[PDB]
Amino acid sequence: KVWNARNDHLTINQWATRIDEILEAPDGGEVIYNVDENDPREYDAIFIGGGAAGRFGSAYLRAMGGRQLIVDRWPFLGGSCPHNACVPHHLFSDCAAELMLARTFSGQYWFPDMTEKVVGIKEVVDLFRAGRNGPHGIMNFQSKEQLNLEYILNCPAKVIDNHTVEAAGKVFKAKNLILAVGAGPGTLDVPGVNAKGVFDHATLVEELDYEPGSTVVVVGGSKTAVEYGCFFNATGRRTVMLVRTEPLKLIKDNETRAYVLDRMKEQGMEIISGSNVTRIEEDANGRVQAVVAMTPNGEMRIETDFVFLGLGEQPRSAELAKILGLDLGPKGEVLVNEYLQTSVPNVYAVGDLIGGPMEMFKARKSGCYAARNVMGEKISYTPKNYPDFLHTHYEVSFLGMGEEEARAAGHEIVTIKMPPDTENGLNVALPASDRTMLYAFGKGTAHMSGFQKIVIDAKTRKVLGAHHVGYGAKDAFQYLNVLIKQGLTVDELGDMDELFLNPTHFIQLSRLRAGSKNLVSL
Amino acid sequence: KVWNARNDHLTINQWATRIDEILEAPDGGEVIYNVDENDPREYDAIFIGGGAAGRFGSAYLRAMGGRQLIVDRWPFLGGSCPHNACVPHHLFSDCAAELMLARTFSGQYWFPDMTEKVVGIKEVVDLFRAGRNGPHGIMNFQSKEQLNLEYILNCPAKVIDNHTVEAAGKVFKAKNLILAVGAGPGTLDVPGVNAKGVFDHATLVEELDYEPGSTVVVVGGSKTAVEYGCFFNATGRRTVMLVRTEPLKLIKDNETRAYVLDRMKEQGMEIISGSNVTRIEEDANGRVQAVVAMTPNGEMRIETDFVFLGLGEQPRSAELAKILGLDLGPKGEVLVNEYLQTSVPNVYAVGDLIGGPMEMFKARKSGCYAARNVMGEKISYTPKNYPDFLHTHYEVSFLGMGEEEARAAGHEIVTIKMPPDTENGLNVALPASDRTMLYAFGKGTAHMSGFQKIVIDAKTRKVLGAHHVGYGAKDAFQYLNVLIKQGLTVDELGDMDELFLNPTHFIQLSRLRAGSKNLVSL
Ligand SMILES: Cc1cc2nc3c(=O)[nH]c(=O)nc-3n(C[C@H](O)[C@H](O)[C@H](O)COP(=O)(O)OP(=O)(O)OC[C@H]3O[C@@H](n4cnc5c(N)ncnc54)[C@H](O)[C@@H]3O)c2cc1C
Ligand SMILES: Cc1cc2nc3c(=O)[nH]c(=O)nc-3n(C[C@H](O)[C@H](O)[C@H](O)COP(=O)(O)OP(=O)(O)OC[C@H]3O[C@@H](n4cnc5c(N)ncnc54)[C@H](O)[C@@H]3O)c2cc1C
Ligand SMILES: NC(=O)c1ccc[n+]([C@@H]2O[C@H](COP(=O)([O-])OP(=O)(O)OC[C@H]3O[C@@H](n4cnc5c(N)ncnc54)[C@H](OP(=O)(O)O)[C@@H]3O)[C@@H](O)[C@H]2O)c1
Ligand SMILES: NC(=O)c1ccc[n+]([C@@H]2O[C@H](COP(=O)([O-])OP(=O)(O)OC[C@H]3O[C@@H](n4cnc5c(N)ncnc54)[C@H](OP(=O)(O)O)[C@@H]3O)[C@@H](O)[C@H]2O)c1
Ligand SMILES: CC(=O)CSCCS(=O)(=O)O
Ligand SMILES: O=S(=O)(O)CCS
Ligand SMILES: [Mg+2]
Ligand SMILES: [Mg+2]
Repeated sequence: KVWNARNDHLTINQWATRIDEILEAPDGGEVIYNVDENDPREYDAIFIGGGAAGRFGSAYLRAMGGRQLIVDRWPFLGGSCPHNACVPHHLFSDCAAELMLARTFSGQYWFPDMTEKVVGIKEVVDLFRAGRNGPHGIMNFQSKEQLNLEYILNCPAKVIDNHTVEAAGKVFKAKNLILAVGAGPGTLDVPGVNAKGVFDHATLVEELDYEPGSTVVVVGGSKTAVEYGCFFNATGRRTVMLVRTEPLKLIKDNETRAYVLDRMKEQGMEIISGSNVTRIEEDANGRVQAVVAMTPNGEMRIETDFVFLGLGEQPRSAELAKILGLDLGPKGEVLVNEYLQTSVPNVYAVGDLIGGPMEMFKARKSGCYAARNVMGEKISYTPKNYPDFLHTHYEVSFLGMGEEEARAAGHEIVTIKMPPDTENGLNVALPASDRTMLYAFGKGTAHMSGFQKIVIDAKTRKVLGAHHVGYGAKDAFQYLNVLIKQGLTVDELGDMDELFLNPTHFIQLSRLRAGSKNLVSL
Repeated sequence: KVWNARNDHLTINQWATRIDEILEAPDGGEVIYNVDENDPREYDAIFIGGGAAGRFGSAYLRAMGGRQLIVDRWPFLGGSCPHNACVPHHLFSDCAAELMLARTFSGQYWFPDMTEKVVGIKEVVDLFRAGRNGPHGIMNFQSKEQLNLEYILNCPAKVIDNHTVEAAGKVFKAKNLILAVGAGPGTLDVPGVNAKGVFDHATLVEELDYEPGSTVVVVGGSKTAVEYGCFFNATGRRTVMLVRTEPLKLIKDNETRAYVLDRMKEQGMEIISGSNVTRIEEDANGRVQAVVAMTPNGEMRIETDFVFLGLGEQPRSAELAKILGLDLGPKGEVLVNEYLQTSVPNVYAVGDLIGGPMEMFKARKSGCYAARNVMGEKISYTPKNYPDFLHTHYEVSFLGMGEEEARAAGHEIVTIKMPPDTENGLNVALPASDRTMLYAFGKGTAHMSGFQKIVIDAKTRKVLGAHHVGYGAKDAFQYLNVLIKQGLTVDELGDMDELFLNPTHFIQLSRLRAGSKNLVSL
C-alpha cells in the first residue's frame, strides 16, 4: 500500500496526526511516497536513512541544486532524535532540574511538600509518547514544503548495489549512495539481559507498561546513563549507577567534575566505579528482580524491578557491509576517509554509522559535507575541538582544556572561577543568574548556585578552556568556542558587553584581572 | 565611631553578618575605614560612589598599579545592583518564570494545584532581604582581599573641589575625581504619590511591611515595569500596567514584541496604553485605596492597595553640579566627552550618572575606561551595537535590527525563524530546548515554547539582527553579538558546532539554507 503524497500538502499538525495513524496501524501502515515523477534528472545521491545526517545532507544537497532521495523505515524524518534520543532526553532533563528545585524548596512558597512524593516515570514517558508527533509533523512538513526534499518513508531500503536501491517496490538509480542508518542501543552479554524490566533509551519510550518500583539500577557512566539516571533519581527513586571505569570522564576539569558528582551524591545518587554486571536476576514472572555485579569491593546485589542500560550505540553496518563490501572498524563503524567516502566507490557514510563522536552536530555536518562532495565540492570533515555538554540535574558545559590538562600540556596558567576559593567555600551566594537565584538566596542552599571556571595561559593570555555547571550557558558555549578557536584572550573577553546577571561571569571577571600585565587568578 | 578595618580580614560570611549589624544599627553604625596608612602616593582618583562603575573603575585602576579610594554612603560595595536593582530583579524573575510553569501545569505531575494560590510578595521580598547580605559580603571581601582596594563605607562623601573630598572626619586629596553616584528612581507629581502603599524598586525592598491585596497597579512600560509586573502577576494578583505611550518599545522586531506582549496578556496582565496617573487615592489611614488615570477612552479608576512605579532612573547630579559647576544634559545627566571627562578639569563621570544606557556593562566599562584615562592611557568609549535583554515571564534577548527595520533601512533580507509561518502558527512543538520542553509537549501549551528569529542580509549574507524569547539564550547573545560585530555570515553560523537541543537554533537553521547562493527565508 503506497500513498502518493507528492501533490498533497499537509500542515504541520495534519502531518503529526497522519504519522501517528501510520505508526499505530495494525498492518504497518502505508508507504509515504514523495517523489517528483516528472523530473527527468538522475539522483546525485540516494540517502539510506533520513535522520539528522540523512535529512540535513539532503537539505544541503538540494540547496546546491542537486537531486536527492531519502529512504527511511520510519514514517517520519529526523531519526532517533525526535523519536527516542535527544528530544525525550531533554524533556526528562527539564523534569530532573525542576524536580531538584521542587525537592530543595519542599514546603516553601508555592512549592508542594515533596517529602513522600514519588513521581511516575511512566507518566512522564507517556507525556513524551503523546507529544512526540509534534516534532515528527514539523520534520515531514519542513522537509517536503520548505526544503523541497523527495522522500519515501515507512519503507526499509533494499540496497541492490553501489548505484541501485529498491524502495516502495520501485528500483531507483543514483550517482552515489550516502549511508545514514545510524546506530542501535548497546547491550550487555549476561544472563537475564532479555528479562522484562530491562530498558535502553529506545525501548523505554516504546515498552514501559508498568510504573517502576522504588529502586532503579543504571548501567553506564557517561552522558546517557547520567542524564536518565538523574531523572530517575529526581522522581524519588533510589538510583544506583554501575560504571565500568569512572563516571563522567568527559568532564576533564577535576574541580568541575567533582562539583557535578558531589551534587549528584547530595541528591542521593549512588555511583559505583569499576563495576560490571554479572547477572540480571528474573522473578518467576520473567521480570528483573535484582542486578548482581562485581565491584572493587566485591560482589553486590541490588534489588530492583527496573534496569536502564546507557551503554554506547552500535553502528548499523552489518547488512550494508555484506551487500556492498564496506571496510569496517573494530566497533563495526563504517570506515571513511576525510571526505566521508567508504572503501566502496561512490558510497559515502555519515552520522552515527561512522562512529564517535555520536552528536547531532557531527551527524548534520557529516551529512552536509558528504552532500558537498557528491556535488563536486572537495571538502574534508574531521570533528575536532568542539564544545560539549551533558545534563545531571544541572546543565554541564565544557570546551577546551581542564586546569590540570592545561598544566600537563606545559602551560603556565591562571584561573578565573566562581565561587572564590575561600574558607566559606561553596557556601556563598555566587555564581548566580537565571534559575539559580533561589539556590543563591535560600537557607543553606547557596552551595547549589553553580560552579564555573576559565583556564588562561599566563603568558599568551589566551583562554584555553571554559567550564560551567548551572543553567543557561550551554547555548553560549556554541559561540564562545568559536571565539576561543579564533584566539580569544582574557583582555578581549573582558572587553565584551555583558548581560548581567549572566550564566557565565567570564566577561566581567576577566575585566577585573585584565588590567594587570601579570595575571592573577580570581 | 570609625572602625579601622585595614588589618582585619573578615571572610565573605563574616562580612555579610557585619554589614547587617551596621545596617540594622539604630544609630546608623560605625564608618568602615579601609585606607592604607603606609602608601605615600597621592590618590590618582577618588571615586564618589562604590557601585558598579566606582568599584570596577577602582579594580582596573588598581590593577594598572595606580592608587584609588572609594567613598560610599552604604556600608557595602556594589551599589544598587546587589541591594535593590539587578539582583532582586533576577530573583523575582526566576519566581515569575517558575510560577508561570506551575500555573500552566497546575495539578499535573508533581505540580500542586495553583487555582486559589496567592504567593506572598512580602514573603519573596523578605527572602531577598534575608539574603542580600550574602552578595554584600562577597562584595566587600573580593574588593579588599582580592582586588586590593582602599575604601571608606557607610559615609557620604563631601566634595569640596575638583581635587578635594571630605570623608570620615578627614580631608582627602586626589589628582582626579570620578563621579559615580548613580541615579535615583523616577516619580510622579500627582496627589497621593507620597501615600503609604506606593513603591519603586528601591523602597519595595526597605519599606514593604504588609502583604499586597489582589490588584496591583504598575506604572511604566519598559524593563522595570514589565519585570516587576510579571512577577506580581505570577504571584496570582490582577496586574494592571499604566503605560504613558506603548509598552516594550525596546523590542524592535514587531513579531518578537507581539509574541512577548501576547504571552503577557495570556497570563492575565492588563496593559493600558496612552494612560497617565492623575491621582493616587488615599484611605482614611493615608494608605492607597485606588489609582485614577486619564486614558485615550477617558478617566478610569482601579481599586488597589499597592502601586509600583517603574519609571526612569534620574542621575544624582544636583548637589555635585552645584559644588563643581558641571554641565548637565536635558534629563540631568552629567555631560561627558568620549573619555568620560565632564566640563570640569580632572573630573570624570561614569555609570548611571551619565545617562543611558543604564546597564551594568555600561557602568563597569565606563568605570574602567575613566580609570584608564586617569592613568594616562587615552581610550574612547561610546557604547553602541550592544545586545540587550529583559524579563517578562520569559527571558527576552535582542541585538541589531528587527525585520521591518532592516527592510525600511534599505536592506534586502531573508529571515530564519521558529516557529515557521504556517496556518498552525505558534501551535507547534518548536522552538524547544531547556525549560521549554514541558510547553513543547503539554496539551494546548505548544504556543508557549518560544519564539526566535535571525535577520540576514540577502547579498552580503551577514546576520543583521537576532531575537529570542524563551530561556537560556541571554548568555549566548553576549558572545553572538561579538561574532556579528566581526562580520558573521549565515554560512559561518551554519559551519559552527551546535549543542543540540539548543536555546538558539540559529546554527542548524542557517545550515539548512546556506547551501544556496540565493538565500531563501525559513
Ligand atoms: C538517548 C540519547 C540522547 C542523545 N542526546 C543528544 C543530545 O542531547 N545532543 C546531541 O547532539 N546528540 C545527542 N544524541 C546523539 C544523537 O541522537 C545522534 O548522534 C544522532 O541522532 C545520529 O543521527 P543519524 O542520522 O546518524 O542516525 P539516526 O538518528 O539514528 O537516523 C538513522 C535513520 O536511519 C533509518 N534506518 C535505519 N536502517 C534503515 C533501513 N534498513 N532502511 C531505511 N531506513 C533505515 C532509521 O529509521 C533512522 O531514521 C543522543 C543519543 C541518544 C541515544
Ligand atoms: C530595578 C532595576 C533593575 C536593573 N536590572 C539590571 C539588569 O538586570 N542588568 C543590567 O545590566 N542592569 C540592570 N539595571 C541597571 C543597573 O543597576 C545600573 O546600570 C547600575 O547599577 C549603575 O551602576 P552605577 O555605579 O552607575 O550606580 P549605583 O549602582 O547606583 O552606585 C551608586 C553608588 O553611589 C553611592 N552614592 C550616591 N551618593 C553618594 C554620596 N554623596 N556619598 C557617597 N556615596 C554616594 C550610592 O551609595 C551607590 O552605592 C537595573 C536597574 C534597576 C533600577
Ligand atoms: N549531548 C548529550 O547530552 C548526549 C546524551 C546521550 C548521548 N549522547 C551521545 O551519544 C553517543 C553514544 O556513544 P558513546 O560515545 O557515549 O559511547 P561510549 O563513550 O563508548 O560509552 C558510553 C558509556 O557506556 C559504557 N559502556 C560501554 N560498554 C559497556 C559495557 N559493555 N559494560 C558497561 N558499560 C559499558 C562506558 O563506560 P566506560 O567508559 O566506563 O567503559 C561509557 O560510560 C555519545 O558520543 C554521547 O555523547 C549525547
Ligand atoms: N538589564 C535589565 O534587565 C534592566 C532591568 C531594569 C532596568 N534597567 C535599566 O534601568 C534604566 C532605567 O531607566 P529607563 O531607560 O527605564 O528610563 P526611560 O526609558 O526614560 O523610561 C522607562 C519607562 O518609564 C516610563 N516613564 C518615565 N517617566 C514617566 C512618567 N513621568 N510617567 C509615566 N511613565 C514614565 C517610560 O514611558 P514612555 O516610554 O511610555 O514615556 C518608560 O516606559 C534603564 O535604562 C535600564 O537600562 C535594566
Ligand atoms: C523538530 C526537531 O528538531 C526534532 S530533532 C532534530 C531532527 S533533525 O532536524 O536533525 O533532522
Ligand atoms: O558590579 S558589581 O560587581 O560591583 C555588583 C554586582 S551585583
Ligand atoms: Mg554558590
Ligand atoms: Mg511552539
